[PDB]
Amino acid sequence: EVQLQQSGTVLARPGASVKMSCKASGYSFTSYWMHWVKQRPGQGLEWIGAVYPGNSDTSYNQKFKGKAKLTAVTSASTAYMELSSLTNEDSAVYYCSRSSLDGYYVKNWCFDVWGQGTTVTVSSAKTTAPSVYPLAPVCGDTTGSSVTLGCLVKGYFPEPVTLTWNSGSLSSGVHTFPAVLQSDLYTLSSSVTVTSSTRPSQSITCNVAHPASSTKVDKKIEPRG
Amino acid sequence: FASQAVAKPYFVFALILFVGQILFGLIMGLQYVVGDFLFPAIPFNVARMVHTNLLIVWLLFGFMGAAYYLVPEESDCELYSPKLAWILFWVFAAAGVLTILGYLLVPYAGLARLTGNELWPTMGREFLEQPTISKAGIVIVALGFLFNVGMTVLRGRKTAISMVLMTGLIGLALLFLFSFYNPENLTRDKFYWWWVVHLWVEGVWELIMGAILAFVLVKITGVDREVIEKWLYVIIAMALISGIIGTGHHYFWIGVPGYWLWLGSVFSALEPLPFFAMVLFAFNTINRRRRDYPNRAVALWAMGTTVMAFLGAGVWGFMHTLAPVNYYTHGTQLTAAHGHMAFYGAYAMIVMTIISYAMPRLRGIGEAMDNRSQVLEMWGFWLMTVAMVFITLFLSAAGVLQVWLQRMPADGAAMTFMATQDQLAIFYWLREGAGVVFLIGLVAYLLSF
Amino acid sequence: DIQMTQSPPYLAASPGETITINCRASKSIRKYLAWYQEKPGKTNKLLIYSGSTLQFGIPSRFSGSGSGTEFTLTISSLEPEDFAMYYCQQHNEYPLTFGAGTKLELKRADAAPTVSIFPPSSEQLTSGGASVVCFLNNFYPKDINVKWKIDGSERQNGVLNSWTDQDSKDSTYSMSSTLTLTKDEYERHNSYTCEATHKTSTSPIVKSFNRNE
Amino acid sequence: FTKGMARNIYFGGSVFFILLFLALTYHTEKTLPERTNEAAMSAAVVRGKLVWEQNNCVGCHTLLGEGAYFAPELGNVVGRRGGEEGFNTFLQAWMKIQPLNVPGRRAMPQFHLSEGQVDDLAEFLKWSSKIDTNQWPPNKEG
Ligand code: HEC
Ligand code: HEM
Ligand code: HEM
Ligand SMILES: CCCCCCCCCCS[C@@H]1O[C@H](CO)[C@@H](O[C@H]2O[C@H](CO)[C@@H](O)[C@H](O)[C@H]2O)[C@H](O)[C@H]1O
Ligand SMILES: CCCCCCCCCCS[C@@H]1O[C@H](CO)[C@@H](O[C@H]2O[C@H](CO)[C@@H](O)[C@H](O)[C@H]2O)[C@H](O)[C@H]1O
Ligand SMILES: [C-]#N
Ligand SMILES: [Ca+2]
Ligand SMILES: [Fe+3]
Repeated sequence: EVQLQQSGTVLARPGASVKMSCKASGYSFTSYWMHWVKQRPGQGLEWIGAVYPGNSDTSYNQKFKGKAKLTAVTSASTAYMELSSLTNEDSAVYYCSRSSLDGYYVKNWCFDVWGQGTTVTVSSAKTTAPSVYPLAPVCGDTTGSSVTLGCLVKGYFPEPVTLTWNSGSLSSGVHTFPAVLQSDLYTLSSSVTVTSSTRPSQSITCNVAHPASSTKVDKKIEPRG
Repeated sequence: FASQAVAKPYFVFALILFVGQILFGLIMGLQYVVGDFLFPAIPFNVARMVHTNLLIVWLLFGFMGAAYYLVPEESDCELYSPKLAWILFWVFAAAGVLTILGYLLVPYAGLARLTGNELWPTMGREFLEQPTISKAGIVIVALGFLFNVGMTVLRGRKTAISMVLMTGLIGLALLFLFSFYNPENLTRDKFYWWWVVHLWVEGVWELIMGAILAFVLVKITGVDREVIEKWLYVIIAMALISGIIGTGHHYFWIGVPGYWLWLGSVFSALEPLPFFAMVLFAFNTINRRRRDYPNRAVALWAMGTTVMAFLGAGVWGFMHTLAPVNYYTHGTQLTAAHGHMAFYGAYAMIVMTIISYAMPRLRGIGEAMDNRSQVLEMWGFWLMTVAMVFITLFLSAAGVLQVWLQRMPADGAAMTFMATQDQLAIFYWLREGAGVVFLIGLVAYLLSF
Repeated sequence: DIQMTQSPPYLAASPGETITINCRASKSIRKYLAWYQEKPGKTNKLLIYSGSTLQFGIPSRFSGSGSGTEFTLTISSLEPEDFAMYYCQQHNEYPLTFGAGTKLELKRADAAPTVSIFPPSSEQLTSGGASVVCFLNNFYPKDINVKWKIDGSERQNGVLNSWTDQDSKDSTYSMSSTLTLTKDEYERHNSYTCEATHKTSTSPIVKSFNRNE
Repeated sequence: FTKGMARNIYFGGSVFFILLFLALTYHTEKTLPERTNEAAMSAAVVRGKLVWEQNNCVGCHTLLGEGAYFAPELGNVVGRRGGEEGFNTFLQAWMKIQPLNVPGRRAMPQFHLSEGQVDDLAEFLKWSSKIDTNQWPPNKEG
């Protein structure tokens, strides 16, 4: 099975450099162009360039001649991309992919296998644990047949955070929203909906882990009074 | 003798076909690097069967031509039938030109339906791509031809030369019968395929070539017939003692028992010897010429044939004939290299050699041509011959890189077929250049007449 | 560079139906257009190349057509797994370029959002901040307008929204809207209101609270 | 050393080695049932051999390393294209999609083969891959 394994998320400061890898298996590494492709959020795929490991030749989109450097090490079947003078605009997912056809002269073709992507996050921010605030329904509006509770997670960097409700046993009727940037830092929220006999007679607790700051916090949702 | 004149249509047609062979060679050589050239009109395989069948057919025409010329002289009488020699000429020429046109004018599978291949399926094997009716028509021509020349030997003086030639000619036709045998088991099919190709080219055809060489040396050198014919028997003895078990060098990887690895390797290792003896033969009996000869080109043709046959069949043959090596080189540009040099050096060259002796005294011009004509022939000789060594060096370099990139490394490390061919590109451009110099040689040779 | 524009950018459809989607090149790419399927948690999958050649293993319900400048992709009878993002890529010239995508979505019945509003938590208040949160949950289709009002006045600044993707189980959408204030600015006003406007109703769903209640 | 001597070396050499050769080919031909696994040589593989011939695949490809050198070795292709399980299915696609039309690339023809024909091809090639060939080719690239 042809497979491409890409390296993990990298964080860097503006003006720095980053180098990522793509490990090929299940085919003749030296016989196929390896391509690299950029994707920023809601922004459309962009071909950066490619490397032919059979002779070390490279080809670069003119828009990335300055930015990207491509290499391959054939004993290891791994290709590499180094991005330099980083900028917020280089924050993206970066994919490697294999030409569907073998050989040197098929430089411009389509691809039959892609890597899962490597995230590059370019920021000046500092590792910061979130604050976690419980969100209880409006004072005395315990009214309908179902009730909605929430958890606000504010002021963290980097992604990600994982959020659960009652250590994971409460999992249906949950919405956990993608994080957004407020200035340099990320915030997200999650809601959980539950029948009004479920609570506040039973306990509902928000659990938030931020591996990057080794934080785990619990916030019990308490009725307002 | 006057019935020696029927050889002329044979040598002319053979040379016309030889031109066609080179053009289709050049088309394929471009297809190697511009892969869609002339596609889909003339796909590479169609171009290839034109190239390889034009090679076998033009050489066959040269052989019959050669037999028609020297058999009368050896036998010391007129040929059994000039009108037969001419009827057979047009039948063979029309059958050849017909089967070639079928190749080019109808998709192969269509030509197969159209000629009723399904009743007797012999088509689509290498060198044997001609419809079964084309093969049948070749057998009938070969029977006629053998009767014609064989009757002439019967009522006439027997010589060793002429009897070795006839033995070779008969053997050729006989072995050709195996092209009608197409087993259903692939290994069995390959096993018997080589009774055509190998027992021809390293067996029976070596009787033909040697007989032609010996005759030309008898006529050119004035050295004793008795010594020439002794060495002829030594040379063909060595041909068959090495060559017959020798077939085994084609039996390494087709699915037959591994004893052929040993047998094939050991006897094939000795198959250079006859080509080496043919160089000691031509050089020594030209060195010992009791008299000079007006046509000094033939002497060159005869010396060169033996060196090239030896380089191509002997040295390149040997370089890949040992199983431990063939394991890696089997089915590779090395094979193409050896095959080009060997077919040219042995067989194309011996036909041009006998043409060089016989053409003047057939157009009733004399022993030799004027001195302008003779410098051209020699130019065409060096140009063709030198070009061919370069064709074989460039393909040998391709073959070495192919083996390194594709055949030696393990799975994962080895480069795919298609990718390794892109890596060989330069060598293929260079070959195609050499191929051009060769045509310029064939044209220069042709402008000698 | 050859530019590619795919249309439409979003298409809703149902299982068993047929759709066809478009790809246009800004200059001729002869016949050399490929298509990829993108799905969350999966690597991109080649569907078609050279305009109409199906990639090995791809079901025949997919097909494509076109040359020069205008190309299409068709799926004959949509299957659950076919709802996904689709990209085209030109493979006639350097530099390779791609279209920005057509997202093929699962149609379901219209549903109004369930809306809830949450005052700042007291914990956040003691630190000097005030976030008012609004959830608009389980709605379809995806278009929706949220409006904040403070004491009856529309408030535009300090609002961040986030939207889930189509839920793989019930096919709805959800959204949060968070108005972030200073405690001080929070304390100047009384009445906080979140209003959602959605095609299921010509009148907005209004949820609010009074800071002292 | 005389002519007559040389002619008898030629005569005796050729008869003896001709007979040695025939005896070896008798033996060899006894081993072929097991070597080639003739047990599996189905009507389908034998029909595939016919479509291999009728369309001259060997005019561009090698099979057990014999044939032409324009295109790849097909004796072991079955092992580079999803094995036993999925190779037939691969081949159907592969024959339909030709020619690939990649500019400047070596091109294979469209043979407009029926599905039965291609399936017979696939069996022939599968079966061919399993002939005991003394471990030829060296690796999966042929
Ligand atoms: C020359 C005109 C060809 C003929 C006749 C056949 N093939 Fe072919 N084939 C040819 C080329 C140049 C290629 C390379 C394709 C590429 O672009 O990479 C091929 C390829 C194949 C393959 C794939 C081999 C691989 O290693 O992946 C197969 C299985 C194949 N061809 C089969 C095949 C058959 C069965 C043929 C006779 C019907 C045949 N080919 C003819 C060139 C030519
Ligand atoms: C003039 C005599 C010969 C000529 C015309 C000739 C021609 C050729 C040709 C055309 C092929 C390729 C056949 C194919 O299509 O499979 C070939 C293969 C081969 N020849 Fe010869 N040959 C001759 C003599 C020899 C000699 C004398 C030897 C040994 C010294 C030799 C050893 C080989 C072997 C080992 C191969 C197979 C290579 C492979 O495995 O890829 N040949 N020859
Ligand atoms: C311009 C000169 C020539 C060119 C460019 C040329 C080209 C070629 C090519 C490209 C092949 C096909 C190889 C493949 O299968 O990939 C071939 C086959 C062949 N040619 Fe030529 N050729 C030329 C001249 C000759 C001459 C003069 C001879 C006579 C010796 C010759 C003999 C053969 C043989 C025997 C085959 C089959 C080789 C084999 O299968 O191993 N060719 N030729
Ligand atoms: C004068 C020389 C005469 C030698 C005659 C006898 C020759 C028999 C020797 C075996 S022929 C052939 O050789 C191969 C090794 O070269 C052998 O390959 C071996 O190693 C390979 C890795 O390189 C590997 O791919 C094979 O699976 C492994 O078997 C091969 O089996 C053998 O048949
Ligand atoms: C004119 C001469 C033409 C040139 C071609 C002749 C080359 C034949 C000599 C073969 S040397 C042979 O190389 C083999 C293949 O690499 C080597 O194979 C080995 O390493 C392999 C990994 O590469 C691996 O599959 C096995 O562990 C092992 O078999 C082998 O050591 C070496 O003898
Ligand atoms: C060599 N035949
Ligand atoms: Ca061949
Ligand atoms: Fe041989």
